[PDB]
Amino acid sequence: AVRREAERQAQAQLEKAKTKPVAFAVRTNVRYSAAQEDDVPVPGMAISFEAKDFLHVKEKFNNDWWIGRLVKEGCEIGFIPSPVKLENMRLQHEQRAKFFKTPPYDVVPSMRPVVLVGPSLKGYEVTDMMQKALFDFLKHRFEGRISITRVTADISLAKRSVLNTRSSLAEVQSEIERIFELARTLQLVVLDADTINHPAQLSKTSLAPIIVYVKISSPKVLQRLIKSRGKSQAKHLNVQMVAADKLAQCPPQESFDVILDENQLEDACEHLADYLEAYWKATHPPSSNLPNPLLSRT
Amino acid sequence: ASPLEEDLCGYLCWITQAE
Ligand SMILES: *Cc1cccc(C*)c1
Ligand SMILES: [Cl-]
Repeated sequence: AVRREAERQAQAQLEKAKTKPVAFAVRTNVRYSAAQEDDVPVPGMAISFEAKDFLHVKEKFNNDWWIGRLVKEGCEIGFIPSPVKLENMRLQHEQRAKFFKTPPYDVVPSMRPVVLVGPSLKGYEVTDMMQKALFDFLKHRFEGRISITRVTADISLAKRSVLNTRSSLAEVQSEIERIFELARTLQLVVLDADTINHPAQLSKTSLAPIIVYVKISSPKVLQRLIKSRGKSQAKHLNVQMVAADKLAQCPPQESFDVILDENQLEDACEHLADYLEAYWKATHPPSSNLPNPLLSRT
Repeated sequence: ASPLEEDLCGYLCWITQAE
């Protein structure tokens, strides 16, 4: 009875949160599988998740619960355990289970920035021209919904390990902050990141990019493409081939969000566009605005 | 053309579209 009234006030808060803006996003470091004994503000409305999942957070319900959703099509808002609640549940398990011898959430941009790597190194013609055609395509295809921005700062330095002049490190931080700001209103964000040739270069940052691997499957083809750009590029063959082989050595499922191994620009573009449309849907659930009826019933 | 020649042509065409 005190409890049915509390559930009502909780449900109502959830209702109102459907159409609020996303306050921030997290990437999870742990898994959470909801149980009845977690004492969810509305029973059955907890958001379960696996490690490495993304959540959009609307608001703080209390010290134990936030309100938000999994970034996935079909998923609607519910209650997400706060770090305090996750730690309390962890200790409940440890207490039930029982001299000299890990945050559950990282804050990430609300839209994961897209970053292109491959087919070889940036600053050489084959990779620069191939990527330029993809960026030109994105600009036209997602007009009104996208921000594409160059990043010349070395954003691989954006880890606590680092957090080089004082001025350069402040510039890296200001670029991170800019990229978070570009994503705040849920536009797609595409970075032309001069210094990033390999996904491991961003894996320790809080950017949580969408890594797009522009992959030339055959090294023989790559070599001949470099040669097509003349002796001035071909004299740099080795460094370009080594870089392409490092990409090919990565565990693909864990390293790349999208792999463009199509040999036709049209097909590579439509694959990337299909991916990004799907990501648009995941991040923009229809529930985030109510229709405003044209006609009233009476 | 062989798959490798087809790959190569597709990529060379892709590069021309960047200019
Ligand atoms: C190999 C090739 C044939 C036709 C047109 C282009 C762009 C390339
Ligand atoms: Cl807080």
